[PDB]
Amino acid sequence: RCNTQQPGCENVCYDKSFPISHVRFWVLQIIFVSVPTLLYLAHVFYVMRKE
Amino acid sequence: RCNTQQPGCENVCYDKSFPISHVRFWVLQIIFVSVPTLLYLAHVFYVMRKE
Ligand SMILES: CC(C)CCC[C@@H](C)[C@H]1CC[C@H]2[C@@H]3CC=C4C[C@@H](OC(=O)CCC(=O)O)CC[C@]4(C)[C@H]3CC[C@]12C
Ligand SMILES: CC(C)CCC[C@@H](C)[C@H]1CC[C@H]2[C@@H]3CC=C4C[C@@H](OC(=O)CCC(=O)O)CC[C@]4(C)[C@H]3CC[C@]12C
Ligand SMILES: CCCCCCCCCCCCCC
Ligand SMILES: CCCCCCCCCCCCCC
Repeated sequence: RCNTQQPGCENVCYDKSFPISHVRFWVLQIIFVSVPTLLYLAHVFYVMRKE
Repeated sequence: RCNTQQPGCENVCYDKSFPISHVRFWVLQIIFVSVPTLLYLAHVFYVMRKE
């Protein structure tokens, strides 16, 4: 909430204050941190099949 | 009118903008300008009665 009667001020002020939410930032962080292990697991699986 | 949700801001802002209204200022001005002639008329009336 904001103290004003001007329509649209709340939207822009919220956007400026929070360009991106913390939760989604952390979701992206964990996904990026986790993907390399998945890649390594897939590579090891295929290598084991070939061997 | 003012653009805000704060209660009491309109009262103080109006008071600051207009410490005194123009109409009442002009009423005071004309009364002050006119009183001396009334005083002179009364003085002349009493002097004429005495004479
Ligand atoms: C926690 C770990 C120790 C066990 C749980 C994960 C594994 C079971 C993962 C590691 C790599 C995965 C594989 C990596 C890639 C593929 C993608 C996908 O490949 C396809 O068939 C693509 C579809 C197509 O061929 O058109 C099917 C699942 C599979 C075999 C995955 C099956 C599950 C695997 C073996
Ligand atoms: C525009 C001009 C030319 C004419 C119109 C005004 C006059 C009629 C004025 C000028 C001075 C005035 C006088 C000035 C003072 C007094 C106050 C007052 O005096 C009292 O009797 C006070 C009461 C008391 O004695 O206890 C009565 C009206 C009177 C005589 C006024 C009556 C009307 C007068 C004569
Ligand atoms: C979004 C991707 C970021 C870069 C990830 C780098 C992963 C490196 C390990 C890949 C191992 C698989 C080799 C075949
Ligand atoms: C509020 C009063 C302001 C001063 C007025 C001055 C008037 C002068 C004339 C008086 C004449 C009567 C003499 C008896």
